[PDB]
Amino acid sequence: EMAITTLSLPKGGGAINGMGESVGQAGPDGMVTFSIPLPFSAGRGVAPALSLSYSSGAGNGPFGMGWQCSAMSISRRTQKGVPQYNEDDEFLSPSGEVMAIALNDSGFEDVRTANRLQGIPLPFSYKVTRYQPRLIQDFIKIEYWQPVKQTDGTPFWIIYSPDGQTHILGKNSHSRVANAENPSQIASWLLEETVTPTGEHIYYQYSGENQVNCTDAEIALHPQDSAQRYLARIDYGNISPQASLFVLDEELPNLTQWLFHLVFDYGERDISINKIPTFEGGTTGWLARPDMFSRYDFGIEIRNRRLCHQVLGFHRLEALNDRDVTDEIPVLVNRLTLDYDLNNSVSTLVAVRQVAYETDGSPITQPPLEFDYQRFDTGSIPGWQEMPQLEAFNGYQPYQMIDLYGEGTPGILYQETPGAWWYKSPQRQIGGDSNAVTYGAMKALPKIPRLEGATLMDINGDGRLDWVITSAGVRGFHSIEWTHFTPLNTLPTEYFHPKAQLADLVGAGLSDLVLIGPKSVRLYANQNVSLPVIGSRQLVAFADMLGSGQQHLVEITADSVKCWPNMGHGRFGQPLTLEGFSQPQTSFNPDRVFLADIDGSGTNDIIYAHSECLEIYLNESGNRFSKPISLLLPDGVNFDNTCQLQAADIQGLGIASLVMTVPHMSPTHWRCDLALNKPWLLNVMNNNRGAETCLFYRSSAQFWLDEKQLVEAAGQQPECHLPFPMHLHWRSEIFDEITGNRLTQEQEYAHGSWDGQEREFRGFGRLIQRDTDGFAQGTVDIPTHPSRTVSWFATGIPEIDTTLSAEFWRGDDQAFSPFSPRFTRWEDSEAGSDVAFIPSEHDAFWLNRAMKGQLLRSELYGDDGTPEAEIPYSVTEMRHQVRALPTTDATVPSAWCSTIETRSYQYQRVAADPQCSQQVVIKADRYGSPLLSVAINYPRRKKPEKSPYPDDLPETLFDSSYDTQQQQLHLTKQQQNYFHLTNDDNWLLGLPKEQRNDGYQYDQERAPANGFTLETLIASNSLIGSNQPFTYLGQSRVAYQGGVDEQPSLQALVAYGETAILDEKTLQAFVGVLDSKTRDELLFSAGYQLAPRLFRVESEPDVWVARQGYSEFGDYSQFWRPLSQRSTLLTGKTTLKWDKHYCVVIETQDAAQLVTQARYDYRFLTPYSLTDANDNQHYVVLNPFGEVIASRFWGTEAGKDAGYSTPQAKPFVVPATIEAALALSPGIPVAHCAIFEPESWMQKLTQHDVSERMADNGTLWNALLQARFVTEDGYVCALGRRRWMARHGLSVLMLTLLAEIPRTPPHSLTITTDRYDSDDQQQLRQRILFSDGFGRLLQSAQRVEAGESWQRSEDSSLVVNVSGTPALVVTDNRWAVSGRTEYDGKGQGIRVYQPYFLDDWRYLSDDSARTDLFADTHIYDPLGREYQVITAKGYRRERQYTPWFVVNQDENDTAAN
Amino acid sequence: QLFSKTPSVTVFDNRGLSVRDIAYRRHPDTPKVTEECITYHQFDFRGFLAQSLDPRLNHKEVTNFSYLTDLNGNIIYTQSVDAGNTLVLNDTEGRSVIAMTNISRENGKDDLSLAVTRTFQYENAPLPGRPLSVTEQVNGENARITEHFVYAGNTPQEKNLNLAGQCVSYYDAAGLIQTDSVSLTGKPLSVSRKLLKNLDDTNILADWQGNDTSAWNSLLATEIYTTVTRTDAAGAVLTTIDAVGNQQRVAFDIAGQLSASWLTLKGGQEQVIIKVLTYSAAGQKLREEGGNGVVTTYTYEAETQRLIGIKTERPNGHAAGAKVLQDLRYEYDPVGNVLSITNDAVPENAYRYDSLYQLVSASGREVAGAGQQGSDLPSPLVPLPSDSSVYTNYTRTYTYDSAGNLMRIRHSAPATNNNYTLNITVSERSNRGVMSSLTENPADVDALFTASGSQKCLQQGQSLIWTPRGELRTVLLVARGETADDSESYRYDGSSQRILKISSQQTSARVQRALYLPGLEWRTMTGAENLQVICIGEAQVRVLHWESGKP
Ligand SMILES: [K+]
Ligand SMILES: [K+]
Ligand SMILES: [K+]
Repeated sequence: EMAITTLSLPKGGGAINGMGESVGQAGPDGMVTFSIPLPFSAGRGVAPALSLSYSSGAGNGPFGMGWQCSAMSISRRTQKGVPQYNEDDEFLSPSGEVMAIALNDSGFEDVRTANRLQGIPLPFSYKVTRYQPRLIQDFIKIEYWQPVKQTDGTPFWIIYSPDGQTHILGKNSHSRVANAENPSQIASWLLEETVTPTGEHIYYQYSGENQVNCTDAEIALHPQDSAQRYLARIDYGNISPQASLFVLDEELPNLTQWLFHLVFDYGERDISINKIPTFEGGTTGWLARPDMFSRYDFGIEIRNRRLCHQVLGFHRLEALNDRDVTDEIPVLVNRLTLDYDLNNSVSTLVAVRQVAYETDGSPITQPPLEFDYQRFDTGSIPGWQEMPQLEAFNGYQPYQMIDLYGEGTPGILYQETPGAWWYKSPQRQIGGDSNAVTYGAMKALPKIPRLEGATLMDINGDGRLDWVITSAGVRGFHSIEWTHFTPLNTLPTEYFHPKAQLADLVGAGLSDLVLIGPKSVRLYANQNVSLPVIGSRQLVAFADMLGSGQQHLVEITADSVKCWPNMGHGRFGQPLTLEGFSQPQTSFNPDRVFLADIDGSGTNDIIYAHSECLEIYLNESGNRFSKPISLLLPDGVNFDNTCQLQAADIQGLGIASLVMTVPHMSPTHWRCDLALNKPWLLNVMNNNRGAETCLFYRSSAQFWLDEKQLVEAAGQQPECHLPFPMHLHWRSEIFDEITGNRLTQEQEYAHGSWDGQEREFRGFGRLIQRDTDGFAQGTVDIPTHPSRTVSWFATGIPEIDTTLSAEFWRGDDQAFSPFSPRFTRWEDSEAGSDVAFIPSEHDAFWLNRAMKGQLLRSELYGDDGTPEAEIPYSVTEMRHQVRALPTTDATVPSAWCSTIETRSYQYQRVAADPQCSQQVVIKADRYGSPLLSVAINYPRRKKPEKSPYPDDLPETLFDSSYDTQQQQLHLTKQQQNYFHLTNDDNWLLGLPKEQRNDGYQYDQERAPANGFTLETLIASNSLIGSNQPFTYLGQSRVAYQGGVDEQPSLQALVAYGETAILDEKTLQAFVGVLDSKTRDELLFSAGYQLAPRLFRVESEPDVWVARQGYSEFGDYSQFWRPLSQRSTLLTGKTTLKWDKHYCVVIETQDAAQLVTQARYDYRFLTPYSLTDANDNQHYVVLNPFGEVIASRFWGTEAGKDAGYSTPQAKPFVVPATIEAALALSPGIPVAHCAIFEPESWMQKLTQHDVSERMADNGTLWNALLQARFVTEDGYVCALGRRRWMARHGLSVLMLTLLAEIPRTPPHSLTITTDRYDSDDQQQLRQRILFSDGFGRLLQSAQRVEAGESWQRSEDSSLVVNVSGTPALVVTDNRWAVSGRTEYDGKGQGIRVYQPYFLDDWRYLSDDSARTDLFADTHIYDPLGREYQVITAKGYRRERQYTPWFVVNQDENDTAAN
Repeated sequence: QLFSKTPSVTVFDNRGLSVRDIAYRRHPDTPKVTEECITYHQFDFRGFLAQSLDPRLNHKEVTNFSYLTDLNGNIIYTQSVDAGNTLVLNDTEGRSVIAMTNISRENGKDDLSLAVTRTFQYENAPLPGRPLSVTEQVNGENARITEHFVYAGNTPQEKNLNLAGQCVSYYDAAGLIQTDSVSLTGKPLSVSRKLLKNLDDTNILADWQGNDTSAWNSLLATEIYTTVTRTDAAGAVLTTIDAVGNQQRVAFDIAGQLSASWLTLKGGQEQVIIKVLTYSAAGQKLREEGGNGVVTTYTYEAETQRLIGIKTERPNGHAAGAKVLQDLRYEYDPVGNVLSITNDAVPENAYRYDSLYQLVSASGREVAGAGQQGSDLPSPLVPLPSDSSVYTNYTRTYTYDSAGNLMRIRHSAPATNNNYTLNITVSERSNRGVMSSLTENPADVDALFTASGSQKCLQQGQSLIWTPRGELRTVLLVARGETADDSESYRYDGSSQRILKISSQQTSARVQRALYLPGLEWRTMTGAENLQVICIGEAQVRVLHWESGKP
């Protein structure tokens, strides 16, 4: 139903939340995601909808490790070969999907020539080519626009969004990432302009990387530095309405023609909250991050030096208020500050915070949203420990710790005879720690061939030669075989067929290759500028010294570390120097150099072994090395040339540990694990409002060892399809700092899928999740038991997917057989249809791939130790269809995946009598819109001889629970069509047109034994076929205007909606009461009218319909805004009058000439003033966050003026503190006033107090402020405090001080006046609303008259006598506390407290409340349904859910007994 | 103990619809017998409710309710065994446009001989379609326009009184309500009632024909009954001046709860009605002291907020002496049924319920020997008893059927032998029931009601006449053929609230009139007493002011 615009003042205030930030739901990819919507205005409604988002799988960028805040973009493919900027290059969709040139409807390559666009003539001609991604999600239209004449200009992209929006990417050079040496070689087109059918625009301005604030050494090292782009400013709320993109005009509109700006600061401004940011930047220039990094995916260098420190909102208030725009400076509305833990290796985003400003310039702040990460700590490096897993080895027996089979964890490779190679797979050690690794029984390597000094070999096998074998040789006068095994991925791709610099490097070929770490290989030879010579006292190797994701070339001597960037295709770039590494030329031995990523930064570090020491030089983002970490060998060990040492990820964590074997020393085998967790991963969030989430990762490799143990114990054969470690979201601990309650969410992963053919991660086939409550009470008073959800997802690999259904719960023998994937081909001449087919093997690869990540099944259990615990509450399963779509690529079909079937069983843990429903999409159009769908309700199963329900019930309930209505098979058919505007160059799909529903009811006997599928439903003998009798349920139609007839234009203006109310069957309700003429004139009088029945068959009679929702709209110059509204034609119109730039409506006039007028605060575009139909004034004051902090009203009564004094007549200053506001005296000219305290959970600390306690004259204060232990306005940050403590500790004096300092939950004070300020009887009512860290209402305190209450201590507990009895006192500071609720992790009210009196508005501790206050406890099941209530008195209410009935027992029912 | 295995159960079909309500009835006298009471609900092809049947009637193949709806589930036609058949329809704006009621059947078809058809008329375009009028037409008779609305305009005069867009004139069955003034807070500050002329004659009926208020005002009696209100900033009523000029005043505490009240009779000085009133943390009245020095203290159960104590007393130091006037103590079962009541001043009322929490036994005291309970009050015991032997204990037993119809009240007062049984005869095809003195045959019960289900005979010689809206019009107490009858008639406003009551008894004629107005009862007695009853609270405290005939 259409909404009628009603002008009202912001009627709210009280609750306190954040920016709507959230952690992502755990998925089959195993990654931790977080998301923060940008807290800035939507303007007229068309705005950038950006989120600052984190992913545990993401790399570094302009927002710190793992974060990103970017818009759509199109880049060249890099993941399957380095682009060369020729015609063999490929392009990715904004979704990251590979595109191909699309086919048209005529069956040809979709190419066109163009000189006009959106009615705008182009300066020259363009070749426009339609591209189509391999996977279709949103049916977007993608065009590549290349000038026919290459020198006429640069190419760009257009993306037509199905919502009718048009997006242009990379039209000008700021929105293009291109080769620093050749601007024509474009790697990426960034979103530059968006236009909507309303003529509303969004422009995206970028800034190019430069040399500002760079050291000379950095400049010398990276001259090719201009490629990267940074989002700089977003302009929206365009003053001029224009349907065509502004970039097509001769000149872009002046900056003054945008009402709204979003500015991105990269350090050029002062970060202090005390300095108000201006719209103008400079001249200080953006700061240079310490961890500068390059990427080389596109065969060009991209240098990254910039971090975003502030995001800023600006409005043109003069323009919006239609005041004099001359010399207007836009004013700051909201300010988002970003704190980073700056680091030479990896900088981490540790805080985001809202700050806004009062008219007096004072900062008003929100509590900071803090993050912290797993970090490498040199002080918490585990020491050496013996490695008993090698006990069987003598101490001279050589071995290699390598992942031979590709399980993500290395095993033991050795030579036993010699000549014979054997391998021991990594396995879960039994009994030990959960991640303890032992090694299984030996297994013979395949016959090792050995020829051109180095040969390939397949081991796993796979049929892929994944292994390069070489042999050491040969000196001196020694006859001799001992070989070396090297994973092919440690070598440049073009190793065996070298071109360019690689060919200049290898010559005839390398003599030998020796692993010196997990992915680093030392080179041995035969005997532009300026490659090293292989074969002095030097080391040349392949290692990622740049953290960029390629095997680069590295040279290490006693005094130098040089790295040549692998640019792809054999090409290597100019040498980079990495200072920091030095060894005396008299003792330096290349053999003692190991290259491995120790700190998980992505860079390979240096480990040099001395006789008594190992020095570890951490690679600082590929720029230099840290000062060395000294690792002392175990006492007694002197490392020499007879000893063995290797750097290997023996934990399967993507970080290298050390395995050392020293003969003539017992024990002989040793380990040093330098970390137990992968660093730089987000692991803590805290909003400083009382909510903290702690994260926990576990490697895919450990998970694989567990899975393999279970598989081997089950007689089956283990097959790993994930060859490397991935860090998976393993555990979330959601902690409520106020109640002390927690919620644990635990994830287990199985069936890991990585595709070797396309080198692509497919995801996990099975994901299990447990949810467990953890109460601070620590009793059993709330007896919840963990919930368990087992989910199965398609990996897109048949060899994996085909094994999943066997794991499904099979405890219901009557359950319908599993769904199978359906493959179709599309036949749109001219309505279209899917035709099922069996694809060829080659096609099957891609069509199967299309099912990536799709949910196949889900089962919900309660692990409560009950006998029925192994029976799920509910089961849900899905059937997917992949429509194969041909492109110009003959070998790769494009595809669209959809869920065609969904079936749900409600068992309620009773396997024999579930309910079952099934929804089926039968037909979809060419754009994925459902044409024909059906909802199915299955009959109840046949009654058994005995009840499967407890004998606790009445003995008759089982029989009496059966009702004939449970036996009728129901099928509800739903037809619908759409309007698709695809003509010319517009693209608007899925417009609501017509819909009709019909009912089908059958007897249980007609219900198929195996249930329905799509095939059953399109069958000629279908239960919903054209032959079958049916009950018309109704219909719906949308009619548009302006507009051919009632068809939509691009603006999609609805004229009215029309729904059916009566047909010939329902009209029978009038039969014995009114005759046909009277009935018809009644219906006609009541606004109903006759309209054709939709999707009409066999002369179906017209139906009585109701038309509602009539609007009249303006033209393009008024941005097509509604000008009049009315519900039906039975009533008159309400008229809308908009402001100058059509942002908000400023006046309404209804059908009785009543006029309402509004005036807006344009920093929020919400009204602050309202004149009503009786010329009365209503007024609010808004704080810099748009919250009402004062309100009043006035006008006339009986001619005389009344009641509150105007703001002009008596201004009111809202007290800055609650203590002051509570102490206000009568005679205030406001009806309400409010004080918001969202930061009260952060302890308050002053410069004065800290300096007085430390007597250091501000030293500790200044340092704590600098590190953001505390904010500038004196709030202690939780995570900043913990980080500070972890790095520097904290004086006991500060601990004492902080212990003196109280916390209080986020709260608001609302004062409500009793009378107008002219009345001396006026009272100030006081109400304080509490919120928790989750935005939930904690409690409400109302100031009441003086009297008896309990007494609250300073420590927030109840004042009790020695025995434990709470003191009862009489006070004039008494409050009535209502709605006090103790929540669990899911926001469910576990304890609802009776109201109580207290001598303070402050939050009484949960300890004291649970101990001394009366509450009803509520116990919820895994479905979040209340099933038990324990009253304060101790009686119980229970509710039992069964599929066919719900059982309710009250206090009397359960009291016995 | 009587409640073991007596849950409440809801039984579903395969489309989430509640097709059965199952209860379990167990009487404490026969705790081995458990009756499974099943209420049935049948849903149609469109998923909407079509039939509902109680446990009793279902066994006798009679349907309590039948419904016929539109394509969206909105009920158009209804068949009720209790309320008879009805037809309603709303418009596309969601507004009611027609309601046909009082329909029966017999010959198979629906009997419209006494059907009442009420229709609703609204402002036509280009007006906002506000309510215009309400028309009421009984079958075979002429249509009367029973309601009419008039709305104020945009004039400065109307805005200054805050009347723009407000229904300023409401013509109902009793006459006219005018809204004179509205507060800044949207509250009425001045309303005025005018009565239709000659409401004493029961045959005169409102009929606002046309669109001319001049012609209507001529039909109104001359007196204007104006109630004036003054509200605070939060829209709460502070002062009230009734139609005769008495003022009620209230004051609220810091939490906005009623804290004090006063009365100023016309020409008099302000006096205290409620001096101080305190509240529990849950906002329930705790201690209430009135102007008579009397104090009521409310005691609540901490776990449940249940009222377990009501103590009205003259406190220590009272001019008339300290005395507990009433001390009610309540004992509840875990579910909250009143199991017992005590009063301090030994007397005790005990209560027993079935598993459905229906009252099956009640002990108490009465002035014995009273006689068999009827419509009459007992003769008042004057003066106040000094001895309690003047009371005797009774025990009543209650007997219900499967559909909750109270069939039997067995009164047992052994000591004074005041024993009797009140029987209610229930129809076998409906819930219609009357006392056995009217009929003992279930098959004759339904004839004693209208098609709407309104009772036509109160007692043996006493008949009941009803308005088309189903409001009680006339109680014929003593019929004398032609044409002098002891009777009592009633009048209602548009909201069906009683505005006028007229009792007549033959002696020339004793006529007792009762005019109900805001905070006021104006009662005259002729055959002359002129009494104005000030009602204070909302009704708690009442003040009797005679203008004439003070006894
Ligand atoms: K590193
Ligand atoms: K019960
Ligand atoms: K006014």
